[PDB]
Amino acid sequence: SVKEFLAKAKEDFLKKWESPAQNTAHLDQFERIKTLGTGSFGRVMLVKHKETGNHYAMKILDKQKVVKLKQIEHTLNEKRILQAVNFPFLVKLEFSFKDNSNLYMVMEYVPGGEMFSHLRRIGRFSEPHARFYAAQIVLTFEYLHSLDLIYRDLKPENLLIDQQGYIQVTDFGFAKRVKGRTWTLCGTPEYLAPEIILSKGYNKAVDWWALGVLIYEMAAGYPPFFADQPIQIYEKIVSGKVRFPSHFSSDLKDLLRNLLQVDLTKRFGNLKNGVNDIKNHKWFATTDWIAIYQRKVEAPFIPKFKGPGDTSNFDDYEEEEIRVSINEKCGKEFSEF
Amino acid sequence: TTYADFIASGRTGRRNAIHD
Ligand SMILES: O=C(c1cccc(I)c1)[C@H]1CNC[C@@H]1c1ccc2c(=O)[nH]cnc2c1
Repeated sequence: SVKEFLAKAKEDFLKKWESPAQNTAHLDQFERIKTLGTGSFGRVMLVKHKETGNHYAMKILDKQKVVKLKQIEHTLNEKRILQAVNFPFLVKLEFSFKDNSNLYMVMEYVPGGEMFSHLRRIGRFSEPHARFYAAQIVLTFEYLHSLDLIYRDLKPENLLIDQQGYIQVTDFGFAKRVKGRTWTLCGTPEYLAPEIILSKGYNKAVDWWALGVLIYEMAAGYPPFFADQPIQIYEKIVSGKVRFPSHFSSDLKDLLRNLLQVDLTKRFGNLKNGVNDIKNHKWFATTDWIAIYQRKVEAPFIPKFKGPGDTSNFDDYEEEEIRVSINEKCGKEFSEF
Repeated sequence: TTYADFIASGRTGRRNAIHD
């Protein structure tokens, strides 16, 4: 059955993939309000679309900084992929455009803030709470992988909580459409699969490992592999050892042993039954996947809010006036954007 | 405790991606 749902999804996706939307708005159509988060070559700002009054989250990338960091192709990937996908737990890309200086991607604003903030503040989630979120990541990866996409940057910092307390995955900077295998060393140290660190060549199995890290971090309050130095983190990841808090249920430990499996030939989500080995695990036995997909399950908590455009669930960041050069930068490099 | 060691580590803030 789900076989059928994905089939139809892929046709919709493929059409947009081959004929992407381009230049669907202009900077002056948006009122810029406040920075919601930052990256090495840009920022995301809360904006208000003037003609409709809708609030959006507008990612602003400096073309010159994208080039210096060798992220041209990754950025083209991000935008091409994001304009073609459609899933309840994936943030929507509403418009994209560019000007002399920047690339712009206007996405839905998710007012609940990052899972990261909530997790650090409360310490750790209960198992039911973690499970509810993990289920949404399982369904989202199921969708994304059926499209030959790898996500490649799962972590709490990249998951937003919506007004219903459900997850919205954002940050498709490393997403890629690949059949077979890829080699780029990218991701976030705590979340890297052993095969990335080992320069092995890798595939969608790395997303399932990262799901292992995420669930662990959500339930424990810290990740399974951490140190002051990335190199010491890498050594722990490839050591093939992991320890669980004593409050982890036996089912949770069993699940995580199978996700944080250093051996591709043994990792859940990478065997014959694919994602169904995860969906059918006892830890998920209480999970009604259809109810989750349909947003019929009561969330562990709803973010607090006061009036639209309220940002209390996001940290404050240093603000920086936008400047658009009188000269076009890196035209050819971003032609297709 | 493992939790105390995490909180006292340099990696409890937002984590940057690596690119290269
Ligand atoms: O601000 C961000 C960002 C900035 C520059 C480059 C990159 I990659 C991500 C992302 C980082 N992770 C979360 C943050 C963010 C914050 C809010 C939203 C949002 O409301 N809608 C969509 N995506 C978001 C991303």
